Amino acid sequence: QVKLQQSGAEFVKAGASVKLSCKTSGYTFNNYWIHWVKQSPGQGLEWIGEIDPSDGYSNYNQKFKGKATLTVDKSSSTAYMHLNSLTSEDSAVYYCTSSTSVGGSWGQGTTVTVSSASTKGPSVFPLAPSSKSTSGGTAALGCLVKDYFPEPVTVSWNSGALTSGVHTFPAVLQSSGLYSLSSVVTVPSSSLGTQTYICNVNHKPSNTKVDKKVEP
Amino acid sequence: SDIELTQSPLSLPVSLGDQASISCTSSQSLLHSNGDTYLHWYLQKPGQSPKLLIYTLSNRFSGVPDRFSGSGSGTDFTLKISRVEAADLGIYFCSQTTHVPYTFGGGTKLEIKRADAAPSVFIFPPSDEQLKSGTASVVCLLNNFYPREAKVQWKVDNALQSGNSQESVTEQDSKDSTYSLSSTLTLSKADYEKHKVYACEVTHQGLSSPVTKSFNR
Repeated sequence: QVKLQQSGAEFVKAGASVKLSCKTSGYTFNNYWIHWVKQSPGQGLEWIGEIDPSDGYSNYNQKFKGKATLTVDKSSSTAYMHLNSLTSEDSAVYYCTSSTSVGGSWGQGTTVTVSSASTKGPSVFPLAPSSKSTSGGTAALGCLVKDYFPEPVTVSWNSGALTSGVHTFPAVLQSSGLYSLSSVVTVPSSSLGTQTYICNVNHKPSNTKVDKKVEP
Repeated sequence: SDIELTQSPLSLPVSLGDQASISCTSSQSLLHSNGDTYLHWYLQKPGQSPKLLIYTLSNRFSGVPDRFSGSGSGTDFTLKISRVEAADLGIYFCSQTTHVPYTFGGGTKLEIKRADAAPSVFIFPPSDEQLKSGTASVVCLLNNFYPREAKVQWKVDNALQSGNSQESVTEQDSKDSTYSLSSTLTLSKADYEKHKVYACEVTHQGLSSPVTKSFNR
């Protein structure tokens, strides 16, 4: 069973370096080449380079030469990629891949977030229902979860009990370097003030849990 | 320079059980000196890594369903899915490993087709709680629409707002195959207090003409 097991998420400052790793098993490590691939919103999928573990020979995409360095540790059957002089352009998911010959499976990916920001819990603001949020017999309400770092935050509604019509949107990165996200739900218009609505917000990186009631 | 792979279409709506066909063309021949053509097809599901379906043009990767087939002529390539299932939904990528540097196409999204659904549009003024703190976020919600394409335009006392809003969109809904979208307009408390009419104008294929939702503070 070929398994490629990548290291965990990285959060580093511009100018820093990171060493990502990819532990392999279920094939003869020394007989097949390892590749690394970048996936970013800005550039899609990009091949970084390849390394032959047998003699350590490596070959790069000229776009990443001296940005990225490939090595292996044969005792552990682990591949590594060192990334240096990081910029926000390097914030991406990085995959490690095996040869098509051993199945050409890809690791899970490792997310690298390059940022000056420090850990910060969100403020939670209501998005109250009104006439402005009522299309006939359905009303929308929600929570604005603002100014946190890093991702992620979780949001449930009424302590897991409300899930129908919930939309928790992807976070956006604000020009301040902090994230912001909305979670909304549509409900029967007639339920308002009879049924209470609470958004349960959790931001584990800062240990910030908030239950926020949302009413007209 | 580097080999460019161009995929078509960008987005492919299908109904479950339809046949799907996706195209990839190369700016150079992908025939290697060894006689092989190193053009490969991958499927990436949301939050997952790319998975290899077809390698070297037409070789079905061991354990990939028979309904995936690869074809093509040295520079024009095609992936066919004979009976589309829910497991097949996501982004399909072609890639080439004939010539260094290896390169990828831009992806084709295979999504569920449904009837046009106009968005339900809702606008939320900033909360008094937030105003105390010193910022004003105005949120416009476009709920349960299809197709994905939607234009949101913010107006503050008829001043078209540009560069001071951010949008976010959900993945296609499991049940109803719709999208939802939130757009946040960020102002200072000071600026927010200077104006009266906040308007979110929504342009969508499913609407007669663009709808506007506003409030006056």
